[PDB]
Amino acid sequence: QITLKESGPTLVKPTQTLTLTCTFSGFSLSTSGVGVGWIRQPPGKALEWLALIYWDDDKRYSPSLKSRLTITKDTSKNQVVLTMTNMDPVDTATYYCAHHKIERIFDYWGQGTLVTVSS
Amino acid sequence: SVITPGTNTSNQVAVLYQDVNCTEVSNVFQ
Amino acid sequence: SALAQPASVSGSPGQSITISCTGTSSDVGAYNYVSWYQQHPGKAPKLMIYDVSKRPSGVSNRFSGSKSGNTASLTISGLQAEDEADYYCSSYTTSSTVFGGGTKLTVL
Amino acid sequence: AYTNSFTRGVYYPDKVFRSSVLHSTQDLFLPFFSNVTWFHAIDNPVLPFNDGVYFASTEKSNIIRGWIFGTTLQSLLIVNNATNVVIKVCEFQFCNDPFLCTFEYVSQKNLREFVFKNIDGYFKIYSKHTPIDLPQGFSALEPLVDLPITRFQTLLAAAYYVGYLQPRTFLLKYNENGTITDAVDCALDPLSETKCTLKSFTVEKGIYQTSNFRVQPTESIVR
Amino acid sequence: ASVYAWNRKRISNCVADYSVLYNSASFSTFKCYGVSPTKLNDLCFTNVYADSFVIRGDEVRQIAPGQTGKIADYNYKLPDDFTGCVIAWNSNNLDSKVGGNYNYLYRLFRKSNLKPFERDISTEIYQAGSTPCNGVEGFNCYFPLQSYGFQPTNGVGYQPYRVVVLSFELLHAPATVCGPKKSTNLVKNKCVNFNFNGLTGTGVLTESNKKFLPFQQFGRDIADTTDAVRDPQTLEILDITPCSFGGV
Ligand SMILES: *[C@@H]1O[C@H](CO)[C@@H](O)[C@H](O)[C@H]1NC(C)=O
Ligand SMILES: *[C@@H]1O[C@H](CO)[C@@H](O)[C@H](O)[C@H]1NC(C)=O
Ligand SMILES: *[C@@H]1O[C@H](CO)[C@@H](O)[C@H](O)[C@H]1NC(C)=O
Ligand SMILES: *[C@@H]1O[C@H](CO)[C@@H](O)[C@H](O)[C@H]1NC(C)=O
Ligand SMILES: *[C@@H]1O[C@H](CO)[C@@H](O)[C@H](O)[C@H]1NC(C)=O
Repeated sequence: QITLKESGPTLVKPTQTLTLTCTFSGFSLSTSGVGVGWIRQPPGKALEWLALIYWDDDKRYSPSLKSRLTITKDTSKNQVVLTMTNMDPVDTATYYCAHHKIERIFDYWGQGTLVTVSS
Repeated sequence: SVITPGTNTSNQVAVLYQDVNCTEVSNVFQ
Repeated sequence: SALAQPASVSGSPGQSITISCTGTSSDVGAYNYVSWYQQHPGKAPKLMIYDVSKRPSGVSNRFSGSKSGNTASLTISGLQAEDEADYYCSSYTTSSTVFGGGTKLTVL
Repeated sequence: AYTNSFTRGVYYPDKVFRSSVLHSTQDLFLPFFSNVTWFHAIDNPVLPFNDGVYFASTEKSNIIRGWIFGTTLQSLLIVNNATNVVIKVCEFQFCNDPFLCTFEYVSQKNLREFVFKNIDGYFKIYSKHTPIDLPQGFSALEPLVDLPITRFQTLLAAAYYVGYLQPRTFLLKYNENGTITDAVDCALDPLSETKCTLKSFTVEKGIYQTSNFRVQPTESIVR
Repeated sequence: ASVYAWNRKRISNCVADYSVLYNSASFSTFKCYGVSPTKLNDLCFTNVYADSFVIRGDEVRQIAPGQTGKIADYNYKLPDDFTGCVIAWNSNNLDSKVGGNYNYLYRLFRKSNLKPFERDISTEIYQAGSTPCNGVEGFNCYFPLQSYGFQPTNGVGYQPYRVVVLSFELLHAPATVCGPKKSTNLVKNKCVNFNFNGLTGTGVLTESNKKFLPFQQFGRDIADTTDAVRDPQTLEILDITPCSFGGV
């Protein structure tokens, strides 16, 4: 069925750059009007949208964090690889990758992955 | 307007500009 | 967030409940595609309303909604304890996609 | 070199059948007695295409193998072939002295005559083959293709004629069998103008109004 | 395509069924000129041009005969004698992006209005009244194509509408497209109705000696009324006589 799955090291020291690969199935990211984006949720606060990539190699990022966010994909591997430099301890939060359409602003959501910034 | 001897009499032809001076647009008669 | 919500609301079984959502005119405009997500603690949010009152496949038929101007509104008919979860409104903004402050429902 | 075109270059303008009738049409046509330009192969330069072309050649060897069209030599090509004729479109490039992407196509003492008319995105072709200077006489090129898409060149001791179409009004006489038996180019001369004004190939002795005329304004001024 | 450099397709040699369109009605707007969308299902055509592009939802107003405005003036004119149909629908669900969908483009200005049905792919700087800037942007020297930048937080009139305009012609050529209607035997004597490739009339059909040349689909009287047709299935020239008719 259509699914998404976050992956990558959940513990990263603040000097390093976190890298996360979201793997999906049941669709091709090359499909017109389809996109995949990322959402994170620190404990007890609201959710924040990070980045979105469209089928046409088109990239978007939250301007408040666009400098740090960098997103990448490999359609041949059905994978979206996100990266963001210079982790602040406060960045410690749950991270989600999700399927996107304009009409279904985030239809299906992956299981999500914990992310931790400390020693 | 075209003056004709009748076609099978000859293809010779003459032409009349009914309301103009000459010198505006050969053998010519005003 | 540009989208705000009540931190909590209360209802009782068989009564209707409403969670309001407030946009920010300067970057919501038509305030279209305003969705609502249920989120039980420790679970991924599940889309349940995409356009106002419009429900994606696998609809839990009790869930419903509406909008009025800059105010969106989720509506659930015949409350049950299973409804007790976080609820987040979300809508596009020209700068970015954004989520509401969430609402901690209590289903008395 | 040059030759007078005489009455050649009529073609069926739009083949709604008519017979034993006089009918008038207006289109791109080769003017009667136009100044057909005569070439010899003994180079074969590019010519402008303008509004369209009359082409004819009498080489018995079939040495005229085809044509190429459009600027930069996107383009259209048309070449005869072994038991065949072919067409294609690309931005081809080939050498300026040739001798033997979209819409490939294939199909099948004689004077061979052709008209290439490019109208409404359709590259109409009309033709006739007739036994043989351009031989003074009259016949109509029949339609042959209408495939759709500015300068052109022939594809190769042999000689051919080129003339350019212009807008003209014609009266056509259809024989009892619906062949065009004669035509008049209404622009040619006052007698032709009279013939068209009267819709007849022969005119009785008399005077006839051919048209109005006016001195067109030479200039425009503002206070 | 962008409405700049709009696409064209030579739809032909096929059986249409516009009822699938007219009755689907999923698209927001559908308009026709020179035919009704119903009667349309029962005609044949020499050729069909389907063109399509994306424009602002308000700009659909300009995609009609004789309109004026930057879209009609510099992107897609329509001849006053146009025949065909325009369809459009809100396609925000597919064409918007969270940050503007700058894939689509439109020429904002041009030295003159376009031809009534022409396409213009050039991208030179639109020169200023100033001395030419030779590819330098400046005073009135502008890059000619602006982007709509479609995004979802956008008014319905400004939401992206993708558009298809169908256009077609009725030349002397045989039809190459026709509706789904069946066809009969030819009752070649009685006074009857006929509908040959859409040519509609009444008469006594009969055989003919007219000896049409192969390109001749029709023959006409000296009155320019239709007088014979090739039966498109038999390829045979049939004469048409008007039915028995007079004063009593
Ligand atoms: C016109 O032709 C007929 C037949 O050739 C001839 O008899 C007649 O004399 C000609 N017209 C005149 C005015 O002579
Ligand atoms: C024709 O024009 C000339 C000069 O242009 C003039 O001398 C003469 O009188 C004019 N004749 C008539 C009849 O207008
Ligand atoms: C034919 O054209 C040439 C130039 O192209 C010109 O010199 C010649 O006089 C023309 N002949 C006639 C009969 O007009
Ligand atoms: C018409 O065709 C028949 C048969 O080909 C021929 O005998 C007759 O002479 C033709 N008539 C004309 C005017 O072409
Ligand atoms: C249509 O073509 C088919 C296949 O050649 C033939 O069997 C049939 O008789 C044709 N029908 C008509 C109406 O011409």
